[PDB]
Amino acid sequence: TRRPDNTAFKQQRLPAWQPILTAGTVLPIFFIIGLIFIPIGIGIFVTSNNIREIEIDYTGTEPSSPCNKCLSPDVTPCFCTINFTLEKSFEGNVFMYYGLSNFYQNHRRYVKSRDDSQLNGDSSALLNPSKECEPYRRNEDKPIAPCGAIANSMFNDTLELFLIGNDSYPIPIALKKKGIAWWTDKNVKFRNPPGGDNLEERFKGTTKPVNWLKPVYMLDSDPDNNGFINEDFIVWMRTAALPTFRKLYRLIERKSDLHPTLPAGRYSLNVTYNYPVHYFDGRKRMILSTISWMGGKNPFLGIAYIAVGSISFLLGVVLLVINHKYR
Amino acid sequence: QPNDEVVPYSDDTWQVKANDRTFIPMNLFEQFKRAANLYFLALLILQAVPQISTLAWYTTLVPLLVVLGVTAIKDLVDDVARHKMDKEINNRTCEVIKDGRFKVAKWKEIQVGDVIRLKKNDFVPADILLLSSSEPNSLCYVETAELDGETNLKFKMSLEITDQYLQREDTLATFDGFIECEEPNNRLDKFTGTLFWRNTSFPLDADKILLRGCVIRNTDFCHGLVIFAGADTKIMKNSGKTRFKRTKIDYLMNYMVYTIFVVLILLSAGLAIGHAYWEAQVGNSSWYLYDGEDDTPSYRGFLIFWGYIIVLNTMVPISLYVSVEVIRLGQSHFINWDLQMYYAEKDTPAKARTTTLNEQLGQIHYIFSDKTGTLTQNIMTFKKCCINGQIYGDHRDASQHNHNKIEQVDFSWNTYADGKLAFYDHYLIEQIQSGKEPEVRQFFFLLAVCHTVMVDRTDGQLNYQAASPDEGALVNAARNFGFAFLARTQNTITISELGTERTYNVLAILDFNSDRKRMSIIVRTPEGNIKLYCKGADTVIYERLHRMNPTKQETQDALDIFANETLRTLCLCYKEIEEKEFTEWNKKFMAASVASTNRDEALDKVYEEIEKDLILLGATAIEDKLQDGVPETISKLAKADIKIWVLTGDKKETAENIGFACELLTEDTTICYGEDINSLLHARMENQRQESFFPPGGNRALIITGSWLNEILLEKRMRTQSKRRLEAKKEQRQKNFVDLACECSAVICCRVTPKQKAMVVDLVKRYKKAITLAIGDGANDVNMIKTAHIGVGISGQEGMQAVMSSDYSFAQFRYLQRLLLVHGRWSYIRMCKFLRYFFYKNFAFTLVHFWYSFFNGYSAQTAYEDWFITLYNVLYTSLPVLLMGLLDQDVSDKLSLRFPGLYIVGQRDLLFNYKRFFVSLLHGVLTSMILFFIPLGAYLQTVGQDGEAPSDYQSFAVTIASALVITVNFQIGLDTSYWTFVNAFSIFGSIALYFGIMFDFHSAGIHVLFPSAFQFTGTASNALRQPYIWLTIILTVAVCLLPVVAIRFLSMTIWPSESDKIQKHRKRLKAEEQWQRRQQVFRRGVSTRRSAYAFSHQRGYADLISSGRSIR
Ligand SMILES: *[C@@H]1O[C@H](CO)[C@@H](O[C@@H]2O[C@H](CO)[C@@H](O[C@@H]3O[C@H](CO)[C@@H](O)[C@H](O)[C@@H]3O)[C@H](O)[C@H]2NC(C)=O)[C@H](O)[C@H]1NC(C)=O
Ligand SMILES: CC(C)CCC[C@@H](C)[C@H]1CC[C@H]2[C@@H]3CC=C4C[C@@H](OC(=O)CCC(=O)O)CC[C@]4(C)[C@H]3CC[C@]12C
Ligand SMILES: CC(C)CCC[C@@H](C)[C@H]1CC[C@H]2[C@@H]3CC=C4C[C@@H](OC(=O)CCC(=O)O)CC[C@]4(C)[C@H]3CC[C@]12C
Ligand SMILES: CC(C)CCC[C@@H](C)[C@H]1CC[C@H]2[C@@H]3CC=C4C[C@@H](OC(=O)CCC(=O)O)CC[C@]4(C)[C@H]3CC[C@]12C
Ligand SMILES: CC(C)CCC[C@@H](C)[C@H]1CC[C@H]2[C@@H]3CC=C4C[C@@H](OC(=O)CCC(=O)O)CC[C@]4(C)[C@H]3CC[C@]12C
Ligand SMILES: *[C@@H]1O[C@H](CO)[C@@H](O)[C@H](O)[C@H]1NC(C)=O
Ligand SMILES: *[C@@H]1O[C@H](CO)[C@@H](O)[C@H](O)[C@H]1NC(C)=O
Ligand code: BEF
Ligand SMILES: [Mg+2]
Repeated sequence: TRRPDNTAFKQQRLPAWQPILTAGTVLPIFFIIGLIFIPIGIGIFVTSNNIREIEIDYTGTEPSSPCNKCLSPDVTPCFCTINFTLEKSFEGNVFMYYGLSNFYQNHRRYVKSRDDSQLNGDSSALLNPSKECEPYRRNEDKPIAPCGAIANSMFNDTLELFLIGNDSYPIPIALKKKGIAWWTDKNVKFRNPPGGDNLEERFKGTTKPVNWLKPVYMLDSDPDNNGFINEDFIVWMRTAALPTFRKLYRLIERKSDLHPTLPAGRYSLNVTYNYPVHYFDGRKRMILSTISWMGGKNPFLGIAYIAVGSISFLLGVVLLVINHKYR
Repeated sequence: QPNDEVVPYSDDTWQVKANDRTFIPMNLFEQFKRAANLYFLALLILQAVPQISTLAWYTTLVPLLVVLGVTAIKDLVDDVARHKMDKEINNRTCEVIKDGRFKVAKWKEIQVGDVIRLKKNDFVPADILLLSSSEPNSLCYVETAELDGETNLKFKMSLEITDQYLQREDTLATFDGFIECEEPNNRLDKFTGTLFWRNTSFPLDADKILLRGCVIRNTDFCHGLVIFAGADTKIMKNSGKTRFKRTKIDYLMNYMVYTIFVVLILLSAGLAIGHAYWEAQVGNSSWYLYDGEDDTPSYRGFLIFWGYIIVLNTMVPISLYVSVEVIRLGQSHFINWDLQMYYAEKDTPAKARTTTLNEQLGQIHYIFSDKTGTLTQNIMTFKKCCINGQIYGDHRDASQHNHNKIEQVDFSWNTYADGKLAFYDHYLIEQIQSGKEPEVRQFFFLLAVCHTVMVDRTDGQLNYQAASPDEGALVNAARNFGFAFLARTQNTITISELGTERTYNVLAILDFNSDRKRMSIIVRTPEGNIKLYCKGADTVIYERLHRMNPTKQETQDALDIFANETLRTLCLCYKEIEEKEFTEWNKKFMAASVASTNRDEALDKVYEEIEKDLILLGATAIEDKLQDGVPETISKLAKADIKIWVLTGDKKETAENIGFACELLTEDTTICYGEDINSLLHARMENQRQESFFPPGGNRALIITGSWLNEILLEKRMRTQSKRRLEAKKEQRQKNFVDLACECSAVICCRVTPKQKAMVVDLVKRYKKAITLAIGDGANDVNMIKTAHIGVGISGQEGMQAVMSSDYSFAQFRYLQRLLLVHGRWSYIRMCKFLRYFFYKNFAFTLVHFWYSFFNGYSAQTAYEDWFITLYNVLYTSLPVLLMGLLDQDVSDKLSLRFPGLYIVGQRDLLFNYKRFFVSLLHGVLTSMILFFIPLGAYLQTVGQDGEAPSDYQSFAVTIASALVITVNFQIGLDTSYWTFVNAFSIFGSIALYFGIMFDFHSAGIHVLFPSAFQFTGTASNALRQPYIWLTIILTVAVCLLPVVAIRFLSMTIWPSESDKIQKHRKRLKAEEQWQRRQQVFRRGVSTRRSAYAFSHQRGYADLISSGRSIR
């Protein structure tokens, strides 16, 4: 038994601040929030309105469309063609996406059907894949190189664009198939199996996924864009978050000439229908969009910011009135 | 029938021969008792199964191991502290005969049947059969202020056989005697037995047995034989059974956890039917969701019921109990370190020896307090007097009053005087010195003659050994005023009057007993005159006054004033006896002094016969000192709506006097004794054979003796019917008494045994559903310290009986101001804030999975990273709430003692009901709703759609996690009202730690080491650099936080609480008038309105002195 130490902490006296929510301390934050949210909402809405985007739905589910014949494709190669128009020419880089609707890529039974060890370029995992991708682990007697339900359910559809010029002869449009995936994904997350120089001998003793028409070898002729580093494969493997999603497909680079990248006029879409989604009321779309210097076309954020700013201002006014009436 | 002078022990063979004598159980206890740990282990077992697992095995262990480690560490620290307290408070020793001669030995090395020796002021270790003592006839005086609240000294005597043969250790060592006595029991007044020695049998009696709580005084040494020991002692059998104490909030928390269990079960079942239907409709058509398992939709729903249970397990907290325990430990250590609760004189800091009963200090409804040693210092002094109708003792100088600021009279003129008596009155000194008024000296001569104290002059210092505090005080006052009682013998007294030593000749001593209420003495002066001097209660002396007494009215006024000042009053008288009358009365007295068959009644009648015509002298006032700041504490705790009851084992006069001196009772209060309460209860029972017993506007108090308490509570086959009807009647009577008692301003219980104190506390607890506190010292207060919700022991003294079983132990009654109005109130507020925020932030984190279920086929897919779920409850939202629960204050302590009315906030369960729980749950539900649905709306459209487009599952997860963390760590800041630097540091550092750890997990190196564990590689770097993501996060945080601010401001502005009002005007508060005693209540109309008589003494000492037993 002795005298306790006299210290700020022990004696329950530590230097501190006492923030009483005085009526002159809460109204300012309401008004500041309103005045800073309204202009941001206006700017975002204005930027979103000034973006030219065209979405073409080519699922062919409803009749009287020039792709319904591919809902019962007796012959494997089924070709459709969609005619559309661009009233106002685009400018700058243009992005081409393929989008799927009512496609649950966030299902738990589907998200886990993956082997990140095999996709990392591991000799031990290349054979004897992980047990998580059990339904598509081995085909008959050999491992499946991209095991899992994620790899098998991969977009099997080729899309091409043509411009109807004044000569009545379709003009092809070059589409870049590189630089459409995260740098880390292509350079760190995904890598080919180690050893050798020819991809043929690298995947020795491993078959193709049961659904893939051709093995991992012939995904691309370039030796820097085939294997597990294929960008059309990386883009798909990055599972979406909601039933409806858009995955980047191609980049159309702005021509060095002053002419628009996609001059206004008439265009034809050449789609090789191979991916079936009509069984479960899914839909397939092709989206052409232009680049923004603030993100992209997001009207929701602008409208929400406008509404929240207005509500904050109104709340500030009402709270001021109540404070005056009960002062 | 009921007696007001005896405690009712009744209404509540042993053979003795002389000299013929660490981690596994804590883990098991926490697992079994705490259902949460078993629940988490079951979740682990479920996660083991692969067919149902939806989360990795890391999730439930990584936090659970931390919980186990923290709990084990706290348990080890508590065990160490308890073992310390026990070791460093159990240091007591005594002399024992275990070898050829006496040896020192601790109280634990005592065996029934081993002789021992005790010294002055040495607590008795166990029940003893007194065998010998240094005093003549082997007498021994014992103070039992802790066995019962009696401040006078009792006397014990031993057998004549053991007195004349066991005077030396030589015979004690060879002592060999048999004893056969009753088995151990809880009856402290009687003891029946027999001692066989020297081939002869001798009966025993209570007057030969010293109990454990007794303290030996006025006796150099005392040799005895241990009869009982350990828990068999008569005072240890009066200790109730220790019980496990749980706060009122613990049961609320248990009901809360059960409700969360039910809610989780319902949500899991609903989502299970949802998934079953989805699989039936859309699951089979989806050709990409093929798993090769032939499971029907119903089987899938049943299987995923457990998956959703696992996913939503986090709804029930995993770190709730560790946080609560740390909070309570910190608050208890704050109580220990308190410097205002530190008694410098005895050097006794406060102590919180139980670290689990903290918030309950903020919910007290009743306090039950001992009187002797708790509300008093066991010190009383002679304050004022009245002589010939003149009141002496008030401040004065010289012979006429001049000013209040007067010095202290010097007693240099006296020879025996010392500094014990502090008297500020000069007129008395001049009156005595001059001698112009002989009755002034006669007054003090009476004070120095009528006593029955003893005098010891071993060192020539003239020490006074008094068996009654009142007699000691009066004799000291007389000695300081020149009349010193020097020596006594069988037939003489040798008082020295103003330096002249006159040896009188005592002729008779007329003894004191509770019924007689007075003492007297007949003595012959040296000249030859015979005079009788008496002193006693005013009531019994004003019926025997001679016809002629001019000073009667003036002395009556003086007595009224003394009673008004809360002092113990006695009246003094004398008379002259003629030779013939004296000889006749002496013949009759000697006739009545030999008849031992009915000696008491004959002596009483002889005493009555002589005290007929008495001449008054005046009155004396003795103040019984209270502990400093007792009335102030009582008034403050009364302003906080806390009712103080006094449960004392002391006589009725002392209890009433202290009640008046503590301001508990006043002139307005009407006092009801046992008989009035019994009559009221009988009338109410007859009426019933609700309405208030008294009019609401009145003021009343209760003074109930122990015997009357038993009488009014009825505590003084067809058999089953009789038992049930009797029990029902007893229950009705107890409820009626409780209702009547709780309707009155104050209640005082006197002459009550420890079992009765426990009975009253239990009755209040049961029939009023009130939180009770018990404060006291000694051994008789242990039972009510173990029965009440909170028990406090007054430490600092040599008696450490009540402190052993207490919960909190400080040294003075005053500190109760800070235990309740600062520590308890703050603890309650902090615990309520902690619980509210904790449930809010735990519910706001798990409902995101429920909301997401609608957009993933109800497939139990987590919306967070596999490792965020692990560390959320440990790293990101753990420190700030603990810090707010340890360092939060609404108003300063100096401003919380000044406004006791704040206490009621915790007294009615307002800060956390069972309704605030559902409000917090709704808040969490809305917060999760916003946190999920704003990012969802942002992600449906474009979100930075280019080559580096974070619009996938992982970007969604990191966005929601960031918004959640920011929102929660800003809500915690909104809650806090005491923004210490550490509070802000933790609030702003939890988020920084989250970001750092996230960027660490989303790193190339850790992925390279092992990629299976981490799948979110590179998501943070490529997802938090987009302006749209940050705008989404800011919008979510703003939407989550603005309505809370608006609602808080509106509630404060329209319905402000007491703390709000105090804080708003805190700057202008300067008026603080210290509590002052109500100076004057003098009135006219009644000659006497209360008899303030009070005397503490026991019959028998006059018998000892008249004979040679007490003379050495
Ligand atoms: C991918 O492209 C292919 C064709 O370009 C289509 O998917 C799958 O194509 C294979 C044939 O290459 C179909 O094989 C099936 O094999 C079993 C026996 O191995 C047989 O019993 C079946 O009747 C069928 O022949 C496979 O069914 C087919 N997947 C379907 C129809 O869902 C499709 O265009 C694209 N699909 C995917 C998932 O990438
Ligand atoms: C700040 C606190 C006190 C109020 C928080 C309420 C807001 C979260 C609510 C109020 C108005 C709501 C908005 C009302 C209207 C819309 C338009 C709606 O968009 C449409 O469907 C219309 C078509 C189009 O997007 O162009 C998207 C939801 C949104 C932004 C709502 C988002 C949520 C808002 C901002
Ligand atoms: C106990 C109280 C607190 C309710 C809490 C649980 C609810 C969230 C559960 C109970 C019943 C469940 C519903 C049971 C059945 C269905 C059918 C289910 O199947 C479909 O209609 C969608 C399939 C399709 O889109 O074709 C959709 C979810 C739903 C409404 C469930 C949604 C979640 C509900 C409302
Ligand atoms: C707090 C007050 C002011 C607003 C209370 C309104 C809520 C009850 C509303 C607001 C958002 C609504 C939710 C908006 C979206 C959905 C998804 C909806 O399911 C679908 O639309 C189909 C899912 C699929 O595509 O499979 C089920 C109802 C639910 C949960 C709604 C439940 C009712 C909610 C929570
Ligand atoms: C003041 C606060 C405490 C009250 C609660 C506010 C809610 C009513 C707000 C918060 C989030 C809002 C949701 C935010 C996002 C959406 C998605 C939005 O859908 C779309 O943007 C796409 C519409 C389409 O293309 O079909 C529909 C409104 C909704 C459900 C909003 C409904 C209103 C919500 C639930
Ligand atoms: C598009 O227009 C050309 C013009 O000749 C026509 O041949 C072709 O069939 C059209 N394709 C459609 C409508 O899908
Ligand atoms: C592109 O469309 C034209 C339309 O005539 C035709 O060559 C074919 O359908 C498509 N190309 C290929 C290679 O099939
Ligand atoms: F110490 Be109490 F007066 F029993
Ligand atoms: Mg006591």
